[PDB]
Amino acid sequence: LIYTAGGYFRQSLSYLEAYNPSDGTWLRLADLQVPRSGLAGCVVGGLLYAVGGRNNSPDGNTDSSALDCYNPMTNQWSPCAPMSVPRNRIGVGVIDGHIYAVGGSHGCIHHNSVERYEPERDEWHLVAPMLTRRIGVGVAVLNRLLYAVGGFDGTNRLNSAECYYPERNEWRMITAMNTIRSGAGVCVLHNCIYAAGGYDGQDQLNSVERYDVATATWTFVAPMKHRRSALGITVHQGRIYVLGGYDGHTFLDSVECYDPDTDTWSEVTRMTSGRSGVGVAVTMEPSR
Repeated sequence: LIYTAGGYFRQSLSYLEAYNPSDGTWLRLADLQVPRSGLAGCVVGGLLYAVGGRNNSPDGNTDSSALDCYNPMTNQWSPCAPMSVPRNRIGVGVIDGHIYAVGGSHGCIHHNSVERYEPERDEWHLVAPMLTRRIGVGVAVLNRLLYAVGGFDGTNRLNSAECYYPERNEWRMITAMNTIRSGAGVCVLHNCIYAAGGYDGQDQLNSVERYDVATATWTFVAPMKHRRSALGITVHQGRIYVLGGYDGHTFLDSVECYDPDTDTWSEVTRMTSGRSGVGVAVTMEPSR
């Protein structure tokens, strides 16, 4: 199932909902312990992690360093050790069962710091910082290398991308994207990095481009039907899914699906309510 956690819809949300592309249903599961937007989601050992974000509440507005773990067999949330700093609009990737938290903002601070979480010791450790300060950064893992793509450094929005080598603990600039994108959806489908949508400081985008390591080249593909920034993205059964986002007017509930064989996008469902800044990931059904 495609799990969506958190998000924003005039205030941060606590929703955890799970979509079934066969069933078309949305399953309502345990609420997050704290409402959060600008977070990221991932899966390690079948467990669904919610990372970073921010609590935008009618009574406060605090960035989040929290890491929380959801178990679909118990349908329950459990807190993990937090990151060194709060990271709103974070990017995350998974290498060797370790969670890399990348960039994000804390108030006025735009991080280049990166840290790594070990699920089997509940510990975080800081790694080498990025060459760039990046919030709204897309993160993807390809051949066990970490890619930070696009974002916002506090002054300019970025089309640049860089690659982290875990065992040499350093970052290396790579070829830049064709388009400046902050808050894009960045995933890995088959053997290519995908960057879809985002915001370039003027317009929300529907364009989609994919990076081939063998050519070190970004190439456009079919654009989505709806321009959207701060969208959720994931890969389910060899197809790309993008969820919600903001198009300058509305927080979208549209969910689009990209088939690479056809190079076509299609709307497959609506979320129960429009939202942006969700964390999205795929893991097994719940139980009981």
